[PDB]
Amino acid sequence: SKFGAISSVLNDIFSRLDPPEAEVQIDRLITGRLQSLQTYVTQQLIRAA
Amino acid sequence: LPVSMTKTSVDCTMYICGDSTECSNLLLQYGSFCTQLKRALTGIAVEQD
Amino acid sequence: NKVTLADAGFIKQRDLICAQKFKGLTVLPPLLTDEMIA
Amino acid sequence: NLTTRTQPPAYTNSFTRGVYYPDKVFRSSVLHSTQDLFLPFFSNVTWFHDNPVLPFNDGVYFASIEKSNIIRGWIFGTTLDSKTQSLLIVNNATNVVIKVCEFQFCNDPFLDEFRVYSSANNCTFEYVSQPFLMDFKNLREFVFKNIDGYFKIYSKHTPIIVREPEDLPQGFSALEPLVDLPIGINITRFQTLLAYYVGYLQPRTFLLKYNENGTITDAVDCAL
Amino acid sequence: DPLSETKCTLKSFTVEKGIYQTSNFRVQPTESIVRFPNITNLCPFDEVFNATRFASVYAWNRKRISNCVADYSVLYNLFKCYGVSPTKLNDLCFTNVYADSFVIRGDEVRQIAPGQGNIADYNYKLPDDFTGCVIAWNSNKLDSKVSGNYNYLYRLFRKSNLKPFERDISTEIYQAGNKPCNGVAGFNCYFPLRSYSFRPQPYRVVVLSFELLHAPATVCGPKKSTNLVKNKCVNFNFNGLKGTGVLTESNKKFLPFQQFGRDIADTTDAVRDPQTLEILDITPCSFGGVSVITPGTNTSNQVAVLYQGVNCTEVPVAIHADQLT
Amino acid sequence: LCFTNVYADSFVIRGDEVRQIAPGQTGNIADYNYKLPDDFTGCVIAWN
Ligand SMILES: *[C@@H]1O[C@H](CO)[C@@H](O[C@@H]2O[C@H](CO)[C@@H](O)[C@H](O)[C@H]2NC(C)=O)[C@H](O)[C@H]1NC(C)=O
Ligand SMILES: *[C@@H]1O[C@H](CO)[C@@H](O)[C@H](O)[C@H]1NC(C)=O
Ligand SMILES: *[C@@H]1O[C@H](CO)[C@@H](O)[C@H](O)[C@H]1NC(C)=O
Repeated sequence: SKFGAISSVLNDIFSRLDPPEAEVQIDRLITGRLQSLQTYVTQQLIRAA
Repeated sequence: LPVSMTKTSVDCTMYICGDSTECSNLLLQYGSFCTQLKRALTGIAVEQD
Repeated sequence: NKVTLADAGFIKQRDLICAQKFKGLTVLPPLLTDEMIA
Repeated sequence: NLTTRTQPPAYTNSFTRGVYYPDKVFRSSVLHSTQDLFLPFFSNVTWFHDNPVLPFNDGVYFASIEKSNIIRGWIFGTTLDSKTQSLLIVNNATNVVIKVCEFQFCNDPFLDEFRVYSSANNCTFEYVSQPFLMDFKNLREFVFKNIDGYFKIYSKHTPIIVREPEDLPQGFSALEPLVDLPIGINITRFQTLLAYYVGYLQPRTFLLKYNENGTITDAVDCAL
Repeated sequence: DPLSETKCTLKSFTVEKGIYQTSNFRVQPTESIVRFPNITNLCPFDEVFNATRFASVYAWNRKRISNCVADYSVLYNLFKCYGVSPTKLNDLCFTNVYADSFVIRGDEVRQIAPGQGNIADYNYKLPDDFTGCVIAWNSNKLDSKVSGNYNYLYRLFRKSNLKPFERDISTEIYQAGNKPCNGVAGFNCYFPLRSYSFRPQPYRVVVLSFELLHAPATVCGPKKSTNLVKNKCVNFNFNGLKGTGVLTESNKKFLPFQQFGRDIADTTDAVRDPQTLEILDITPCSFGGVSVITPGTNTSNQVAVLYQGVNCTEVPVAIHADQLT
Repeated sequence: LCFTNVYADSFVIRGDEVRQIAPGQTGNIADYNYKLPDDFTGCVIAWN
């Protein structure tokens, strides 16, 4: 997924865009993948009870 | 009646980043998000035993 | 034989559903073996 | 030439046809969803037997059931004049040459040989290859679209034992891409260069099924 | 030692009796193998940027570049850039790159924009999914007199919105008023075709628009390829696709048009060689998780290391030469 | 605000390259003569 960015592959955003404008497009993916991991841990902690 | 559950471990850096990128230097600005999730997962892994 | 397990906890190496190991999602084996439970 | 005989559009049904490869990525033992411009399942297509000027609303599926090579190609372009690099297909049974030229059109075209026009101009694209054509019995399916920069072509050739009129054969067959022509024209109208089947493409979400070898075996139309 | 990493992960100096997950295990690559196509014929960029003269804005032209190796340090021989940054344009590969050029007013370099114009809405529309690089070139020294070149006209109003990459060569005047006209003037029925009024700064620009989701590459870059080594963790670079993994043989059944190969989920599992034309099987090299078994720092200092999920023939045998990472 | 040590560097560039010099940029001088830092806090001053 993209989370509102240009691509999902990090090796394209790193090898295409300009270093100081990558701290938003590769911040959206990081926050989305952190929220997905927190959601997965949350439903597993719920269903473990 | 169910008794146990499949114990899952999550590599935070290999999930958020892709293990071949400079994303790992940007994940250190968050610090303790990849440790709390694996701590809660280790808790489930010992709870199912 | 009626519970179709789909865990990814093994050592062995077309690919199965256990390609989630390559994304950082592994499966730990339980402490008690099924022979010990039996 | 003014060869004109007496001219009523007939209709038939597409028996789960019009599925191609939306990308060149190999998949195996997976079900993949694709939101692209496909042909809808069980749709009314215009079966002719005839050469009118049909529209080109963002994609036209084509088919042909013949034994000989009496069909020869197609012509595309929004204008019937000598402008905007109108596209042409031709065949001489030993090579499949395709031209993108700026000719003014004629009334009734035939290629059995530049008799489909009367003025050659400064051409744009030339391409000679042994694919793009293979030469009742023989099926010749085609899908043409001109989205996002260039011109897509998909095709597949299968034998037919089913009768000639009013019968598109049932079963699944995937259309493989031959060449992606980087032309970039704007098409509104088109006609053929003389079976006959024309169906129009719509944006629709599909659900493809890939086998162990990577061929599309079945598909699911998610809005039927 | 693993005891100190168990101390660092627990953030304490005394470690109790148990098993603790400290860190991970990853084998680092060795080679830096790049594989580019065979072509050596350069790109005719001097025909794109230089000619006898340029073309109009509505009578535009896009020059195609195919079967060429591009160069962008020679682009500054005689510049804001969208999408791909120009510092990584020297090592990327595509299928085709379009070079459309038009002429604009010196007060018109700001209006033309993918997501933002006045003359553009009716003479040249640019799509929203843009990737490409624009050239800012002044021509007040090149063209400033009472009549420089009469091959350039423009119109400022049309009947509706213009779709991207559309050209109208219709010899017909337009209107914006209430009464219909055909050739004759009157209540807002005058000519839309206006010639350029040169007086003492026309801007003559060249847009070099790139692509997305590339095919098997016809154009390439000047970077030279390297030989192919299998059966080890290699940092590869196949036509601009960066990654790291073991390039094992495929044993697959690729169709003759397919070059990409994927898993059940989104994973670059298989690729095709640009020169050997042999399909491969991308597999990441050996990794896993580490758990340290300590009996307690109040009893001893010996530790036991368990690499979770791996075979015992995948551990590094160079335990003394692990300082070079 | 208070800082550690202000650094003033003077150079003469063209009229087309006042924004071409940038953190992580290319061209004629941004990749071959000079480079603004990636974590550059501070400013540049360009005038006629
Ligand atoms: C690029 O050029 C090389 C050099 O000729 C091509 O490699 C040859 O490929 C054929 C079959 O494809 C082999 O029979 C030859 O032995 C190869 N030659 C060498 C020296 O290895 C390569 O195929 C070309 N690639 C493309 C895309 O045209
Ligand atoms: C580990 O590797 C050896 C040889 O490569 C093999 O014989 C053995 O079966 C492997 N271990 C497991 C658990 O499969
Ligand atoms: C896949 O290919 C093999 C041999 O090429 C063939 O035996 C098999 O039938 C094919 N699979 C299908 C579904 O046709």
